[PDB]
Amino acid sequence: NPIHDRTSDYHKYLKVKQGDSDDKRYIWYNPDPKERDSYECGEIVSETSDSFTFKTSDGQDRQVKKDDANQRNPIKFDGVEDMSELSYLNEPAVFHNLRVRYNQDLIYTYSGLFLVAVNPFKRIPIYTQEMVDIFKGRRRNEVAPHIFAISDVAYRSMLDDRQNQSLLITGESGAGKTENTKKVIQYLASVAGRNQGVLEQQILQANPILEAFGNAKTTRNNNSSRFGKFIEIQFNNAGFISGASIQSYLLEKSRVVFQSETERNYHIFYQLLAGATAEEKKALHLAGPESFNYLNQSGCVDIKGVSDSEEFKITRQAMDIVGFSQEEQMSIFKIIAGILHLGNIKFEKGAGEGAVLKDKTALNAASTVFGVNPSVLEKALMEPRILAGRDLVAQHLNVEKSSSSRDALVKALYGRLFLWLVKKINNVLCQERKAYFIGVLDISGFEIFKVNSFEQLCINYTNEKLQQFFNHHMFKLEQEEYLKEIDFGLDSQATIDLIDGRQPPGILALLDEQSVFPNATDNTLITKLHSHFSKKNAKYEEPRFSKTEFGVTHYAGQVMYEIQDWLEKNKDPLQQDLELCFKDSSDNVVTKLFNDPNIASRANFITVAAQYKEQLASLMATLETTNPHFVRCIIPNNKQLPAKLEDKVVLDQLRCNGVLEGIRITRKGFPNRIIYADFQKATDAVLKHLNIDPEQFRFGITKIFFRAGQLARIEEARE
Ligand SMILES: Nc1ncnc2c1ncn2[C@@H]1O[C@H](COP(=O)(O)OP(=O)(O)O)[C@@H](O)[C@H]1O
Ligand SMILES: [Mg+2]
Repeated sequence: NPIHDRTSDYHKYLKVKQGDSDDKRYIWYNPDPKERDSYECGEIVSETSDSFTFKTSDGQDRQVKKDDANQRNPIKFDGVEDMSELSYLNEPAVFHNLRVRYNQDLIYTYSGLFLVAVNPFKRIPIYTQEMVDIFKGRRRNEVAPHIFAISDVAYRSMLDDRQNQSLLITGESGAGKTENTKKVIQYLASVAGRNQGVLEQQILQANPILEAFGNAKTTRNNNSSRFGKFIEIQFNNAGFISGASIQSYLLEKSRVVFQSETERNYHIFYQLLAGATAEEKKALHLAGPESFNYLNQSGCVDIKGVSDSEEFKITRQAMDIVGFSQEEQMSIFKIIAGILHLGNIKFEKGAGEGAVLKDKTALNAASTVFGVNPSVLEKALMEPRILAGRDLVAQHLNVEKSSSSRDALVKALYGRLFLWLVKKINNVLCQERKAYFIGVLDISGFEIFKVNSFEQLCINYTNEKLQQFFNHHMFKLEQEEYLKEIDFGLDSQATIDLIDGRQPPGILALLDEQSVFPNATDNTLITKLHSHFSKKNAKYEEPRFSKTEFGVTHYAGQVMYEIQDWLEKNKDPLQQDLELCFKDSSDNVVTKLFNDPNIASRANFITVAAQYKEQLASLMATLETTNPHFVRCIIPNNKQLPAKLEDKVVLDQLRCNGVLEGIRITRKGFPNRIIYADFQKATDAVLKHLNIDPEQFRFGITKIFFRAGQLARIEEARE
């Protein structure tokens, strides 16, 4: 028994070591108030009903107020598995426990409802079959923190409550959302699939494929997910996997035509370029990424510790497993290839405010591979017909404009293709006969970058709703766990409203209004916003100086956004003639992408914001029907290094994500101040022996709710 077997890897890697043997007061102080996050521990030389006085590291005293005191929990608490047990809940205290664990390579910790996960940035052998095996049917409290644990508890709850389940895994980029997501899947595939089982493999083989097309190297992660996802794992009434469905969100289509220095475009481009046969290449009029605009710009065409070649095998291999037809494949690759050619096209001004395509090279390559007609692509690109009254005139675009349309084309295609891959995969995996499901959400948390644009507002709106769901969930519990004699998600409402309100109209509604609109510009747009909200809506901020930015007070703080391009982004335009050109494609796949309203169109067309709000609401509607579980993935630093947990990087995250918030209530909100077993009837004996004060202690029903007080003096007592 590994749980019992202290030699087991289980014990080693998942537990704080058991050294079986069977008067002071510290604080976390900051030797630099300018460094709110760089504490030190100091001893309290004494108190005063009003304050505390300790001893700096230097051993040269200072003195704060009790009510300002970041008291250090007793050392015995150092490494506890759930922050719900700490006496002292305060930032540094919290950090300190995470740290102590992280230092022992214990990346998982609970904080009440939350599973906190700190990326280790190195391999930790804990996702082995043996490891799976150990987690089966065990309660959270019976085994070490782990993503398998949460996964198991959701699976049991599902079988026991006959209720759908959900797992919400969020956090910043490179924090390990995706890692944890796969493990959830893996564990589920193991504990509930076929042993002595094809659907499972298929279900598994779907992630590699989506990753090839939707992930990429960024400066924060070598395999960034450039789309959000919701994985519905489907079970029959017996508790075995019947199927699966994937919902994707906000693919970063722009990355196809532009990548920052050092980053890469999507994986697949490289894999394709480096994995194709000497024969498909030329067949594909292919060449090296060096020779490709969309791949020659960032200075990076490689990922260290990565073989595009080998990875291409997989993708392919996976394609076969799921079921893509060889031709479907080729076609899928033709698109990629196609896309590459288009990036190669070069518009020059050949006479006067008009682009000319002097070199028909790249054009031919694109077309040929797209199975479209060189002549109309061209005309669709450089001279699209534009409706101007009754009039449908062909319009000659300059060079700039011509390129952007070309880019718009590249993006729809990429975007469209992804859309298709997802459906096609669903076709193969999906079951609406399902009894139940366990859904896993893998998407970024709040995002505050150097520059925040329309995409960040969306992500942050979602986060705003996810956090209110958490808060509400959390009050339900309390409320219900009180069948006897403070709604928290009400607090997220104003922000939510500012963004999505209808009347008065919020940011999105104003944006939509402007997108139809005649006098349509980024400047009219930003003016309307301040006009409606500056000094008028408490969650809004008009900048002292920028004329192109605005601030929203989000849950996790203010985020300044920039409006450049919102109108275009909201409309996501694509020249219809261009729609026309492709509509008539030789390719069977290309045709779908342009002929299938379900693919080639948004839902009388709605805008991007409108589509986003909707898919957000649908998502939430779904969640509301589940028993949710919460996973907060934490990045330990910004260097992609193990062993380096920087205070500041960490505390920021615990404030944004709501572990910290969620916690502080965990002071008042003292359920988990239930030491059913403690140092029941003599459990007042003790209180009566040490004669502690009534109303710091609490008698539940054999259960409990003790005091985050004497409790933290009530342990290193000599008796
Ligand atoms: N449990 C884990 N063990 C090892 N590496 C991990 C773990 N979680 C994340 N990582 C590391 O971080 C990198 C990025 O993590 P990832 O799951 O992709 O984050 P996210 O999806 O949150 O952007 C991984 O590819 C890996 O190197
Ligand atoms: Mg990811």
